Amino acid sequence: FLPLYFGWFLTKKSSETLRKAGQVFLEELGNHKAFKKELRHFISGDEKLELVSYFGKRPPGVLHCTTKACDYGKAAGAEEYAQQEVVKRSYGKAFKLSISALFVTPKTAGAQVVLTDQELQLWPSDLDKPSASEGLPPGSRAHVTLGCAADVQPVQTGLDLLDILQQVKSQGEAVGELPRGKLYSLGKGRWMLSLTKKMEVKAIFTGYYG
Ligand SMILES: [Cl-]
Ligand SMILES: [Cl-]
Repeated sequence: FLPLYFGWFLTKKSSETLRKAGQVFLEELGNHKAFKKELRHFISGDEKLELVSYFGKRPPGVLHCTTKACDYGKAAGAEEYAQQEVVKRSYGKAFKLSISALFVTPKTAGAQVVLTDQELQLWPSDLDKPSASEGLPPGSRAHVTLGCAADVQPVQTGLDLLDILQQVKSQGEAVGELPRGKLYSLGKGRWMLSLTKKMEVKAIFTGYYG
């Protein structure tokens, strides 16, 4: 049968680099003037919110960028995906993932991945498309999950990214400057840190089993 899901799994060095950059982002963001102002939109609670604790559910080991969730063949289009020539040829193969930004929402915290044309060939085209993936180029959903809220599923991270990229589609001024780049407030608890320099992480395309 098929793996739980295919994707690019970052090396140990790469994962810790991206992970630590994610922690710094949550710490810096939670301290920023603009975020403390929009706490009412980020949280309908009830005085500083520690975002690193908020996104308490983090990936236990190495970070990864998902391509296609298969659930051992139980997912729609799973069989059709794994039997592609490029998928079979790319299995166990080395890739560099380009991180363009870090983003935060009331549900998830993650990193936007800008896939190359070679890597876009590995992105699935199953018919059941998220409606937020429309008007945007394919592979826009590509991401690395950094953290989730208690009752949130990691699948949500992609949905949040697509929802964010619909807003940007463009935009106005940045509301602040962080050491790595410009910070944008997209409203409704949504934040995007556009990196001045895009991070490059090495990863291996393969299949993960439970
Ligand atoms: Cl790690
Ligand atoms: Cl997409």
